[PDB]
Amino acid sequence: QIFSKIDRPEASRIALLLMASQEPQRMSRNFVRYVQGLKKKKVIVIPVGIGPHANLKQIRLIEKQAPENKAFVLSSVDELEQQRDEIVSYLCDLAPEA
Amino acid sequence: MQKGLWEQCQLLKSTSVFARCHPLVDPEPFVALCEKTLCECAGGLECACPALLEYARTCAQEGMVLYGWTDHSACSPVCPAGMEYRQCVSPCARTCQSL
Repeated sequence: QIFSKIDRPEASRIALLLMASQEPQRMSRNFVRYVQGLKKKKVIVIPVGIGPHANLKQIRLIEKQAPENKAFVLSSVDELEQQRDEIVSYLCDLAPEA
Repeated sequence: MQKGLWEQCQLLKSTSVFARCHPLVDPEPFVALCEKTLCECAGGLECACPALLEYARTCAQEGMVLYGWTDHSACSPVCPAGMEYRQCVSPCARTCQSL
């Protein structure tokens, strides 16, 4: 629904999967399919796991798909204030100029 | 050693409020101490409380006050009659006959 049509094929496409919770196993069955489909569209996904309850397994599964899908894992939400600078630096490194 | 009591020591690692402090204070030594005091325990879940309290105080020393650790856990640090335990009490508490 978001990237249904790539109307800016020259622009980089990135998603922050900021995540802090598990999900029941029955709902995780098509996870790899969707992340691989996003890769085929070259939609980058940067997982940002926060807290002890973050689904680290899904994070590593995302990381396995592509090197640019590198993960951030945070102790708590307040660590976002510390990680923000390098997060934006990485995002703009992943994007081309005009 | 008892699994149900051991969960209480694992609170140091699993709970979000304590997870704030991991960048500053490694919980593993406190978890081991908590496990062996549970082995020494002669009561209920409260036997894990000294380790949690000391971990919270160490974190407060390092800079992070864990405002909510007393609510998530089953612990309740002892206070004199009528007074509530609270993190980050100002030392200049207001007595009536005070300027």
